[PDB]
Amino acid sequence: SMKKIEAIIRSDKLEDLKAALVQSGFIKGMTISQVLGFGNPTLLAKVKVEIVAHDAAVEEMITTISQAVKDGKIFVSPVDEIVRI
Amino acid sequence: SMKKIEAIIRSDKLEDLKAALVQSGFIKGMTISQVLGFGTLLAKVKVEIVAHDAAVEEMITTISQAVKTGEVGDGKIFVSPVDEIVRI
Amino acid sequence: MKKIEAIIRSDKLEDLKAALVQSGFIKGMTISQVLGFGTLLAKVKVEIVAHDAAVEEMITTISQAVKTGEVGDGKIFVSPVDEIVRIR
Amino acid sequence: SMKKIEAIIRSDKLEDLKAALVQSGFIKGMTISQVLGFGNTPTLLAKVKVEIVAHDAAVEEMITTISQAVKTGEGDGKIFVSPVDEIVRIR
Amino acid sequence: GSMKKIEAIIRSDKLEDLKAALVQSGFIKGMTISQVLGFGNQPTLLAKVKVEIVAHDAAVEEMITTISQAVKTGEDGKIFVSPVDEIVRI
Amino acid sequence: MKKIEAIIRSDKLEDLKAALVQSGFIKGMTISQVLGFGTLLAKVKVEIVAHDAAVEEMITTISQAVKTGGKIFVSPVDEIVRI
Repeated sequence: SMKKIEAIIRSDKLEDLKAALVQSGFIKGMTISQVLGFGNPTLLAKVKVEIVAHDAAVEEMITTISQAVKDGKIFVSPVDEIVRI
Repeated sequence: SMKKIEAIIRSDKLEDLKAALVQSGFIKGMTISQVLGFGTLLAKVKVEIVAHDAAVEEMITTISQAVKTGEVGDGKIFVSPVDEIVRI
Repeated sequence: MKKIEAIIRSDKLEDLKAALVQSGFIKGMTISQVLGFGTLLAKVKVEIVAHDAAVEEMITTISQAVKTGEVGDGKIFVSPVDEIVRIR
Repeated sequence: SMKKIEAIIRSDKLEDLKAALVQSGFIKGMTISQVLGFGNTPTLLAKVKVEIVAHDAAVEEMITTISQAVKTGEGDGKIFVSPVDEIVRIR
Repeated sequence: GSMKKIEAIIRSDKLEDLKAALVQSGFIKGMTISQVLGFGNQPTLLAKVKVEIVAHDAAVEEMITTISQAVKTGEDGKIFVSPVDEIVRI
Repeated sequence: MKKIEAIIRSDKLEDLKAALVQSGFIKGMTISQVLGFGTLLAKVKVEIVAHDAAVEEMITTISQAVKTGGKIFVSPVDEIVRI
């Protein structure tokens, strides 16, 4: 089966994440945008990372994102189907 | 278990939402972006948060209260399953 | 209900809109611009919350409308929605 | 001479602005993006940013088209005119 | 009489500090912000904030001082000032 | 100094980036995505504040990288302060 992985990371770790995913060979699967979050309130500029991966690739992915970036969270959510167009 | 709550809202309701989420103590879990929608071209705000299943009803009602006007298109809230969350 | 997401070529934004206008499905769609990688790429991300019964036709529509000619247009994913609330 | 016309408008005015510029015959000159602004912890606003580059001659008529379409009031927005040294069209 | 546009590209992590410094100065209302991509050298990819404020010519130096102070670590980004011919309120 | 903004076809984003990488100007460049109209268009917008002596080169680099057979605005800058 497939899974959507999303990570909301500190903006300044964009490069390290990019580099980490280049190296693991999974950059092409990654979409990135920039979003607004909050602390304390306080205004935070975050980067949101989206990747749809194989169930089997999930654990490794979380590890590779976590190491690259270590503010942040990663959530995994189910996918019914993918159609590569 | 864990749920993702997403809303598409009137752009003009951003501060009311933000203030309600501050008051409710959930703000740090919320991220926002601005997206294009369609009536007709629309500039909307997309809201995202991940919450305990037990806090879902309180989040829904908090967003709706902060952002409704009497509907000529106030928006939509969707809840979706989350398998896992990792704090880095 | 389901969520339909697609990451498509930026150049295909109009052929998507028009295709979705005609099907009566445009109102459901939200669009954002995001970055992918192939190399740095500018893509469009589409998001639709749809009746389950409409999902095959929506996928078929998005595919014919965007079909790169050739290699790596992008991807359409479907994921579950527990509920949707229409805001007052 | 050429000018850049920028406007920060109410997000709910994007369609009405767009419609007026279709009518005007200028739409193709318009670029839009969505930006954050602030009101009076400050108030967080979600706004629409408008960029059009026009001939000096068309500037007054444009400020007017923009204002008409977008006013309510209490937003409504602001329009800035700035100079442009040159425009190069790529083909 | 004269108006200027003050634009700055800053490190993303300095968003709060700039916000707070502008609130204090009573200048925040004039500011729009958006998130952009920029580049560095090992090219590296950088998340940035683009700041945009239209100000009275006489407030320009203060504004530069304010942004500069709020966002420096050293180095950080840049600020640039350009002319505005007119401003109209809708 | 002058500000150069360029609104370009989205699918030319990489060609332009690597062109500026080569030229040694990449660090001055900011990119975003905007919407235009032709009809709804996803555009890429590029911003760079450049020395006046570099403007001709920049225009040439951008046009040559992006053209297929968009637009670039050059506008004045009163000053730049590096933070």
